[PDB]
Amino acid sequence: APRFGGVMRPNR
Amino acid sequence: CVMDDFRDPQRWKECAKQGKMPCYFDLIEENVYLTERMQCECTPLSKDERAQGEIACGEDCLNRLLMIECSSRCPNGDYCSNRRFQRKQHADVEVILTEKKGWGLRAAKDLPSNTFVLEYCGEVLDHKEFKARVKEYARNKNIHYYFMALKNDEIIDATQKGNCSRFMNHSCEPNCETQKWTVNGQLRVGFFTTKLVPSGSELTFDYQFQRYGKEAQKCFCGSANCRGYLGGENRVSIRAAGGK
Ligand SMILES: Nc1ncnc2c1ncn2[C@@H]1O[C@H](CSCC[C@H](N)C(=O)O)[C@@H](O)[C@H]1O
Ligand SMILES: [Zn+2]
Ligand SMILES: [Zn+2]
Ligand SMILES: [Zn+2]
Repeated sequence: APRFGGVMRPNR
Repeated sequence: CVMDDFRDPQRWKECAKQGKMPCYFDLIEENVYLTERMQCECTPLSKDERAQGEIACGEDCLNRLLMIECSSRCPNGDYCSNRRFQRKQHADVEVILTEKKGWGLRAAKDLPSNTFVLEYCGEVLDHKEFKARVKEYARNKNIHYYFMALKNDEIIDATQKGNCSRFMNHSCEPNCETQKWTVNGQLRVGFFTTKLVPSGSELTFDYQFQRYGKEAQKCFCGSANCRGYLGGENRVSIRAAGGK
């Protein structure tokens, strides 16, 4: 499984 | 090695070898898709109103209110102040080296509140391409991640291609926010200041990072309300991170 990683989510 | 060297790939590559500029990526002026998928009602300003300093398609523009940019067919034509993404009306910014976050971005002049900074450009991916890249970046042992959710089945990846918005670091107490804009019936993400940002201040946004990784990266924003880690407390699955 990836040691690191993620996704940024647009929010206000 | 100035900001202008980003437009000069031969000089930028040299600056990167000497550690004076960040590593090379491809500079793109708009989003690239790996797998491909109206006018406002403002009264046109007269020549005299334009001369007097009147804004065209400003605060009362129907398109702007709905986060829609105007096209070349706008009743205000050339004067339209609501085509910032298209006209690359980016704020004056600088790429800086931070102490422990890698490279970053800072205001090169004072920026008022709700000022367009830059568009978050990159390669738009579907769920299958996103999963391919998740494995690629994990296999490469990449430290930095550049995935920005656009819409449920669209991820903007600025790892290989993008612009200097790929240098905006996270903050638990930010001075920018993302806004999703409709430009030519296509959605785009841009960074906008949320407050007055003095010259020389680092430009930051709240990632609302969905960490799929086994391990969390520590947050070095230095806010009195810092969450300690990029992603917060929870680890989500890859499908959830990818918007499924
Ligand atoms: N507040 C923060 N604390 C620690 N690392 C941060 C951070 N904000 C951003 N980063 C780092 O920057 C990555 C997002 S990409 C932002 C540009 C990056 N610093 C670069 O040098 O190219 C993250 O995956 C993380 O490694
Ligand atoms: Zn208008
Ligand atoms: Zn307009
Ligand atoms: Zn923090």
